[PDB]
Amino acid sequence: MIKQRTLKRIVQATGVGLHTGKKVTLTLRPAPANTGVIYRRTDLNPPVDFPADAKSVRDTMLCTCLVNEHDVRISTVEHLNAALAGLGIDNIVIEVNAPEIPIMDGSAAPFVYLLLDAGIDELNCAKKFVRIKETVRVEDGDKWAEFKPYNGFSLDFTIDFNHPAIDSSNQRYAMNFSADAFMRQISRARTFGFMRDIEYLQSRGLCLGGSFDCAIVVDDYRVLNEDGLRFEDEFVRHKMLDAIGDLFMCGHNIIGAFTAYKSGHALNNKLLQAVLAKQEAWEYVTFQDDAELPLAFKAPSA
Ligand SMILES: C[C@@H](O)[C@](C)(NC(=O)c1ccc(C#CC#Cc2ccc(N)cc2)cc1)C(=O)N=O
Ligand SMILES: [Zn+2]
Repeated sequence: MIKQRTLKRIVQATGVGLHTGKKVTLTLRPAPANTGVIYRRTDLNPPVDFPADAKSVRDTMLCTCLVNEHDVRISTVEHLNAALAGLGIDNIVIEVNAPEIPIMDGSAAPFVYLLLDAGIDELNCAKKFVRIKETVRVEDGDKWAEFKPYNGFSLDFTIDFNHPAIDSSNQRYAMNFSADAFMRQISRARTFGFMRDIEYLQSRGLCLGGSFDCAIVVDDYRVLNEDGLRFEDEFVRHKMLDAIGDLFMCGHNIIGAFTAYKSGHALNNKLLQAVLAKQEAWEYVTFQDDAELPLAFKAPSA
């Protein structure tokens, strides 16, 4: 059978919150079958749990947040969420003693190492996949996102950037998903922002953890980070990272073809909810014999 996975052991890391600028301790814990991904704030007393759910998502000015029934929040979950998808973790408890997940270097890579430290435990319960059956499309003016039937998981992302530091040949990225491909091509791609906007946010006591160490920062003309970019098309690779984290909010790997033009957190989530709400458009599937498992969702080599 192709089994659900959780962590072998509890692991922990610290880092700075993007918003508060304060030290945040992150703890990742194993969890039983079918419980899914649960974000938990332990700064509040009692602790507050936020099950990863497409309906709970809110796209804030910076990054994304989950909310509960009373509009308490936990922010900056999507990069870590992308690593969960990348490594094929299905059940996990993620705790922070703060209102946000630490920003780290702005990519998913530090979470990759952290998850590898924790190990993998297979649970005796079938892993459920969401298989696309109808074509579903959502749009926001010029922008659109869609899913299409496909015996795999592919992503085709076009960003439209008329910034001098983003050349024409670097506005589109396409990949067939796999754990290895995510770790190698995507996980290290950093978030990015505009210096004047960051400056402004900080003059109002926001984005206090922002630094060159946690983001690519550009002014009107160029990248300001002294080491420059990790990839020539780092910007769009990061948007792909963000899309993987957005889609994994439903807690399941999706078998289908993802395509988006100028999409982002709001639209990708809008697609995720549109797909799920349209009952005929999708179905759960499991794999009794491993050999049925499409290559995209094979266990990571590492
Ligand atoms: C890319 C987007 O989709 C989005 C939301 N961008 C961000 O979340 C984001 C995160 C952080 C920053 C920043 C910063 C900074 C700084 C700074 C640098 C030097 C000094 N001296 C002071 C401050 C910007 C954006 C994103 O990553 N979404 O997943
Ligand atoms: Zn991001």
